[PDB]
Amino acid sequence: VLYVGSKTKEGVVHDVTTVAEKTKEQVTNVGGAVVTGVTAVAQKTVEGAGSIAAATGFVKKDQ
Amino acid sequence: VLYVGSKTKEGVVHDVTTVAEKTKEQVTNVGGAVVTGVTAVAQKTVEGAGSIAAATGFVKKDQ
Amino acid sequence: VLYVGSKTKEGVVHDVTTVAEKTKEQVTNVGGAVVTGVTAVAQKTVEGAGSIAAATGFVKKDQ
Amino acid sequence: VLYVGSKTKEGVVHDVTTVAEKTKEQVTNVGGAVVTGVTAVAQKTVEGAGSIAAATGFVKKD
Amino acid sequence: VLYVGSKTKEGVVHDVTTVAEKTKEQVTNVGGAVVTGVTAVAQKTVEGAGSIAAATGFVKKD
Amino acid sequence: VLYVGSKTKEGVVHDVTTVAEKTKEQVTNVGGAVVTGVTAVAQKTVEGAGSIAAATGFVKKD
Repeated sequence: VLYVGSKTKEGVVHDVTTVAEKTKEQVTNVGGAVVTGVTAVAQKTVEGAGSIAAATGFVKKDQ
Repeated sequence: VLYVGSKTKEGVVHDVTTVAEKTKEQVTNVGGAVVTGVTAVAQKTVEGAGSIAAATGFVKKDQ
Repeated sequence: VLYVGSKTKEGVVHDVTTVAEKTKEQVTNVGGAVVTGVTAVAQKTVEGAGSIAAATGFVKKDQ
Repeated sequence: VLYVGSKTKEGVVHDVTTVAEKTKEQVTNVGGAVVTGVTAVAQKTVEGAGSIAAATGFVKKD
Repeated sequence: VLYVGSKTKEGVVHDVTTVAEKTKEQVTNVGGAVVTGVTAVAQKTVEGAGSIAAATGFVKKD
Repeated sequence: VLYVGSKTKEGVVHDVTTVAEKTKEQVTNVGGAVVTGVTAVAQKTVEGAGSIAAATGFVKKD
């Protein structure tokens, strides 16, 4: 691997705006998962079998 | 691999705007998963068998 | 691996704005998980089998 | 009269959500009644001859 | 009259949410009644002949 | 009359949330009643002939 004057952006996240208003949120959960917020993952490598890279709102009931 | 003066953007995410308003959200969950928010994943590599790269609102009841 | 004058941004996150207002949030949880806030993960490497890189709102009831 | 393991909800009011924007008003009243806002009466019993339960913007020039 | 393991909710009011913006008002009243705001009466019993339970913006020039 | 293991809620008011912005007002009243704010009456019993339970913006020129 050789980079020579090579401006690079390997695996990034940027410029992520969010606006809400008057969001009268009622939420009720029982045993489950709820995700309502901004999430920003940025990885270069996730190696290994059985991996779970960057889940969100995940539920796992493996027997 | 040789990059020579090569402006690169391998695996990126950017410029993601979001606006809501008056969103009178009621949510009820039982055992499941709900996802209502902004999600931004950006990976360069996810290696390995059985992998789950960047799930969202996932449910897994493997026996 | 050889970098030579190569401005690099391997695995980053930036410029993530968020605005809320009057968000009369009621939340009720029983045994589960709720995520409503800003999350920003940025990794270069997550190695190893069975890994869980950057979960959010995760639920795991493995038997 | 008896309840067992029950969930009664006699005479309630809830989740009455209201939103008003720039309601630029010029209310002029003379001798009458003007009602312009939220109102949530919630009762169980009114027992009387000639009574008035839950009036709103009422005029009784009897 | 008896309750067992019950959850009664006789005569309640709740979660009455209100929002008003720039409601630039010019209220002018003469001898009458103007009601412009939130109101949440919540009763159980009113027992009287000729009574008035939960009036609002009432005018009784009887 | 008897309760056992119960959860009674006779005559309540709650979670009455209000928001008002820049409500630039010019209220002018003469002899009448102007009501412009939150109000939360919560009673259980009113027993009297000719009574008035929970008036608001009332005018009784009887």
